[PDB]
Amino acid sequence: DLPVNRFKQRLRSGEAQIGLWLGLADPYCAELAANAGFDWLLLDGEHAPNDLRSLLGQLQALAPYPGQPVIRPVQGDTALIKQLLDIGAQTLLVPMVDSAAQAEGLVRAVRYPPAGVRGVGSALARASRWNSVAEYLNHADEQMCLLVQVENLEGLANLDAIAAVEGVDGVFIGPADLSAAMGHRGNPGHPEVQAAIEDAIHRIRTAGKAAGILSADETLARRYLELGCAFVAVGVDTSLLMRSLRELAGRFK
Amino acid sequence: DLPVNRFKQRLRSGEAQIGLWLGLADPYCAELAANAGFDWLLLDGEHAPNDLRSLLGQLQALAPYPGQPVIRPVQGDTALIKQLLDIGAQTLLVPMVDSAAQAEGLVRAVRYPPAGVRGVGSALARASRWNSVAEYLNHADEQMCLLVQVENLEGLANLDAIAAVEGVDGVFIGPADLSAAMGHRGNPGHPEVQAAIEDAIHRIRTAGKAAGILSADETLARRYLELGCAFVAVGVDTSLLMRSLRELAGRFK
Amino acid sequence: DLPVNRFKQRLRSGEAQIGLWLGLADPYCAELAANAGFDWLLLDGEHAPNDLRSLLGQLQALAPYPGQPVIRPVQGDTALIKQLLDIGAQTLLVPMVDSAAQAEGLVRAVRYPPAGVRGVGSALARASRWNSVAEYLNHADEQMCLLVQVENLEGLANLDAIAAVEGVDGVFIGPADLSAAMGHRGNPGHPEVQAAIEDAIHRIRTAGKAAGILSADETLARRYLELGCAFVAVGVDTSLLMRSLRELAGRFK
Amino acid sequence: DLPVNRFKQRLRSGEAQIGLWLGLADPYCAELAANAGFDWLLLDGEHAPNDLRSLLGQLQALAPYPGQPVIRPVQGDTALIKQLLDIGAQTLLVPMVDSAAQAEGLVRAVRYPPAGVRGVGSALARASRWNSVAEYLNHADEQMCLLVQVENLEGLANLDAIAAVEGVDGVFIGPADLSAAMGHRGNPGHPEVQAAIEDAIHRIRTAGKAAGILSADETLARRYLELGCAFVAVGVDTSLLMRSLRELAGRFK
Amino acid sequence: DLPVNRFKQRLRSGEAQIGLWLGLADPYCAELAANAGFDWLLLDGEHAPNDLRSLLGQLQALAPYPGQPVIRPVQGDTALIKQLLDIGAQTLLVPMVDSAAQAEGLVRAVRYPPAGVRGVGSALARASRWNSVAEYLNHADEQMCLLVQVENLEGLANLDAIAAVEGVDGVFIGPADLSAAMGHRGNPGHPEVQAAIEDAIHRIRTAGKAAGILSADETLARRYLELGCAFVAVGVDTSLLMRSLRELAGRFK
Amino acid sequence: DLPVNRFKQRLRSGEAQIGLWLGLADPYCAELAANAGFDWLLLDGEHAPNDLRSLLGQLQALAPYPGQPVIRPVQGDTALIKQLLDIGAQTLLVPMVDSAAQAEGLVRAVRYPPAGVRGVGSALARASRWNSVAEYLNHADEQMCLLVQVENLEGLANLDAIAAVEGVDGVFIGPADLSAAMGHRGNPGHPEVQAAIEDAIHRIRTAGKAAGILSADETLARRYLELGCAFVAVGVDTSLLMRSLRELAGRFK
Repeated sequence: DLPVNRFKQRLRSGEAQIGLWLGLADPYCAELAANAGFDWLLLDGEHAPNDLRSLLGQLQALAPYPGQPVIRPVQGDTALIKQLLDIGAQTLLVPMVDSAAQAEGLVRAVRYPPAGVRGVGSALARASRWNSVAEYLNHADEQMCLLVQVENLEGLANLDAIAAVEGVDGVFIGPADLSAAMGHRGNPGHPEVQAAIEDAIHRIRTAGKAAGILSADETLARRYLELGCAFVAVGVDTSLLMRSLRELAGRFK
Repeated sequence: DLPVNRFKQRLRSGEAQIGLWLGLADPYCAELAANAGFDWLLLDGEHAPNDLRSLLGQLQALAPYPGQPVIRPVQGDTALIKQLLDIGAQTLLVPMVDSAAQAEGLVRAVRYPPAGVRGVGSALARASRWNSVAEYLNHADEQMCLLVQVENLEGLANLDAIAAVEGVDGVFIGPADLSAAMGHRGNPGHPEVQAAIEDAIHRIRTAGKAAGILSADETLARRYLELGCAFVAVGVDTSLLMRSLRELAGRFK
Repeated sequence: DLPVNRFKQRLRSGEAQIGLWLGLADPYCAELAANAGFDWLLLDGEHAPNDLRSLLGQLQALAPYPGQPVIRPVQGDTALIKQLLDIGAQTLLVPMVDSAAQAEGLVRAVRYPPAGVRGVGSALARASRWNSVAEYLNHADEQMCLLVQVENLEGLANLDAIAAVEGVDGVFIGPADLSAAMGHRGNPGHPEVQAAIEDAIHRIRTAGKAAGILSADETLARRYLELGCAFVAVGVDTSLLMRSLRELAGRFK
Repeated sequence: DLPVNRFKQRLRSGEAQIGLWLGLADPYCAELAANAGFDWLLLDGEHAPNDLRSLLGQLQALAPYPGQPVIRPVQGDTALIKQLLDIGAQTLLVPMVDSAAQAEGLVRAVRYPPAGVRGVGSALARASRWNSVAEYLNHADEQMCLLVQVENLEGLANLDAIAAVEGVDGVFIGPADLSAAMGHRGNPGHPEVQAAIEDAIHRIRTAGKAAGILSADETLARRYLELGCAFVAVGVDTSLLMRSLRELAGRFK
Repeated sequence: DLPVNRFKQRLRSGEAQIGLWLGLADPYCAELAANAGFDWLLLDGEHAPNDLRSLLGQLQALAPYPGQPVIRPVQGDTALIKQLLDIGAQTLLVPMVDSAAQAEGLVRAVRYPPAGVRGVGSALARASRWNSVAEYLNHADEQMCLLVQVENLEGLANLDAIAAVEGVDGVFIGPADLSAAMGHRGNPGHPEVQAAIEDAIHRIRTAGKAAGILSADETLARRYLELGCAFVAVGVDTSLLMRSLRELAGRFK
Repeated sequence: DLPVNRFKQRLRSGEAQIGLWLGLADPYCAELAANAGFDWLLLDGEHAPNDLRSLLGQLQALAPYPGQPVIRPVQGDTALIKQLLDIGAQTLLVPMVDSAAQAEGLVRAVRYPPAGVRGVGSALARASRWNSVAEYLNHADEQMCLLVQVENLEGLANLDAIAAVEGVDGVFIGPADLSAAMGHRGNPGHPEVQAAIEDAIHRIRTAGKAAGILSADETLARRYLELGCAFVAVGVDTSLLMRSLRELAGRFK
């Protein structure tokens, strides 16, 4: 009984999915996030102090709750992706995808041969529940969801080719990196950046793929939802906690 | 150069100290809290999944920041107090203190002979920074700050005599347990419990000691500060995050 | 939405519940067992190298699966029980219960005041999902399941009184401890030990309580099931693994 | 007194070595396996949730026993192999070895200069026992044992070149990856795959190198030993534990 | 094949055993000490930040080397002693032993019934190698070695009775606590303390038991060995590390 | 208030900085070293069993003390460097830097766009204290300090070019690898290596950059300081501990 990837399902549905960014890098701190009611949670392996085993611990904490886990590897390395797939991850958000050719390789990385180059060691890992899931090899590709991050000028230039790649379910726009690449580091609200984001969202959707984004700014997140983004992250756990703590302290000092 | 206990100092001054409760039990999750500007942080060893090594991890993380660490052991056991002193804790919040005789024993547990029964083993622990602190054995008692929790109806009856035990610097009022003990479980706003809490605060102050309380309710905390409490916790890190997370999701679902 | 204790429910039903003993003391090794199909899993804090934090990880790994977790503390200590309850455990197997008065104290240990002495800290703990559960304090007592171990001569003498204690849902017989107590250390199959166990099961059942036992021996486990035991543990994860591995090696050497 | 690699020695002797695959990724779960009686134990860093620190813990747990540890890195990366060498691993099973040139790079990666490119930092590492081993730098190469995995079509085509490389002590055949590569994913029993495997074993032996394989099927493993395989793994710890537990449950449900 | 307690063996031979105190509380830091050449290593569970899981890791790290491990629990608690025995510790140094009645209880705690009160759960524990050791229950007592610390005035007065207790293999003198108890806190060199220590050593030996002590001062440690101490600890790893590091800095500052 | 890199400051002053190498890979073992009085501490991610999370723990332990932390990654990989920058490291010692082109790339790895290629994810990271540091993005580059290791013949040939690179504050000479590269493995004292080192220190200094080196030999370290090295490491923590222990043991055996 192969686990169904509900996040991949809803990407093709009409309704958008609201997400939370998890950077606390702890299974206990993560179980709290699983209780908040988000449709999906992003375990960040690129900018938070996460390793394979702590990602494994967070996957265990999240499993009972409705929110769907998405893992962002530090880079789109084949060996790292292979390890993330074996611990049970079915949706990956790969950063720094600059070209269609790079994206085509990422699709092969998540597929068993003939379709791909994913190594076969499923029996030993959580992904097949240690060979409990019958016919895992024949159907695992069906439940993988690949999301690519476009965050620099070259990726923006190749956006139409990257979104076109077969197997790329979604294209994620990282306003933080894109803004800095465009010369407005730390100012994603700038109209030049906003226009690029709005144009990027349109190009992704006409290719038939889901557009995704992260905004701690809620009104800005509402704008991205209005423009048709399929998956949107509306907060960061470390930032929400850090702001809440300092404001609570500020009220009494 | 024996570390000076600033929390113990500020207690004797006229300024109250604003605090935060730490139940995330992770040195990393704990360092955000240390960055929020509080006067003291409560490492909770009674109701959070902490242990001797996680409490040590959190003490290492907080040390560079202004906030003062206070540790609440699961119970006023002597072996446990010993191990917390060795890792460097200088302020303790001992729970379930019901009688002056009991508080007398706890004073002896934080003091070296002849004034107490604390074991001589400091030289190999962090408290002496591995025997770097000169004359630690002759001065350590002066930097220990013992805080007792009155949380039931025996301790409330015996509060005047508990506060008068020499070496009890502060008496802390746990409204949750106190409410339950009074038959208002989950109902600390009940005026029977508020009447007990205020009377308790006045009696501690008249004994010349420091009155402490925790209240996640900011109007109620403000009142406890207006009544003269020397140390008031104004939040719990788990609750602020759990709250912030579930309100954010609701603004989109 | 308070978690319902399904183990407690089925104890009152006609069907016996099949269990496995977990001594591997790791969240990853424990998730394999959660996949095995047992009705309940015993997380052993007495004879396995478990602490509060490792028990917490195993509870998180087990949660998605059907099997119900039972935690066995190293002893029936009040403060330890409070910690196990706060991390989310609802069924406890307390070892070395020798007298009705001790069993009566254990019932208070799992109940909130006024009725009991369980410390109140639900907002900070996993048991309430950090206060996500509405009115957790007013209904937590209903879902606690307390099981006591009778494993020596005195407990056997007071067996009728121990099972009579209100709040003692089940009485577990420990053949290894009982065998040694009776002068047949390492020989629980001895008829004097076996005669006591059959007598013990009958006395527990006429008191209206559930009788439990652990037998790695499968024919012996069937006999205990035949005698009406409500919960029987049929294996130990360490014994099964150690035995499979050396038998596999012996076949090739 | 430099540690002698008995796995490497026995390979040069007539005797075959019986092995077990370790995917539980814990020092405690690993020490049980060290008690089972195997000639060698495969600490899997490719498909099991292992990092550098967990492999080190497993090496320390393993050391008292006769079984020899073999580590499989996630990939044959020079920096990772250097880290594995410094924690004390002397035998490596490197996956995805496709060409003789790549096999040469791995041989040099385990050799100190001039012979190789292994970085010098032994005084700081367990490999030299923190410089307790006299003239470790002059004799370490002698006890390194390099094993390469041939697991795809390109590696099979270059098998004669790979086995010919000096310093490649053994060639390991991965039936799972090779079977998928040949158009028989999940069907290694197919005669095409079995013929390819037996031909590969013969060529490895005619090249003078040890041929190795993994077979959970016990009859198939005996055939591989009968064909002259020097190192054969006859089980996987996660598979054996998972199988025993669910079958034990089935006997009672 | 039951593990033999070699520390107890050398204790019964004529030669003294040289020991080192381990307070770094990490398996990696402990393996360095095992490589140093000491007869015994003291894993300090009383004044160092050690728990059950970290003591287990240190036991695993030390096992290959000649030095024998001795564990000192934080207190002579029965539940704690049982857990320490199950993880495989065979020699315990119990602090704060004041009377023969207490020492007799400690002997029973390390003995299986009928003789003692040690709980039976060895099949699940490392002590029996998870039931690999045949008839462990019938011979485990033979390999237990119990050492008691005499460190206060009441213990000194009852020294003859304590040493007389059957099952008390050795009596350990704690100079720091005894000196503080005698009114010379921080002044163990005072002749009154030294006269009491040398008299105590004589009384222990005249009872036929091994006399033990810790002396970082090397000339004083030689005196204790010449006076007949069977086991003497000549250093503390944290003190040796801290002293070497600060002196090296001073040579360049 | 962005943390100022005081290590980078003192490099531009006349005064040399005395350092210690940390390979114990534990936050607790690291805090002892933090107490020793060194100007800088090297957390070695190349030759000690350190990962990102253990390096973060040591930074938390190190922060309260004066010594400035320097991290050496296992290799100069861009994605790895991004992870070290986000956990708060401001000084990096990058191994195996052979050419100006490679050094220029490392300068980009540590600078935010436009100047560099460092990924922007600071809100989630300790480097900005989870966005407590105001306008961290505009000043982060200002406090980064890049130190390059020249440790082989190719690096030595391009040394003047490598030191000339803008943004390379210092060039570190690794005698152990350079010794082996020159055919004198294990013999850094050989005059050919020493002639190469002394020539290198001069060429590095004429470029205006800081010259750095590690020598456990104290008289050799004095010569390196006399020759004008700005940062010199005078010891290794594992070596000092291993030496103290075995020498203490030898005195009694």
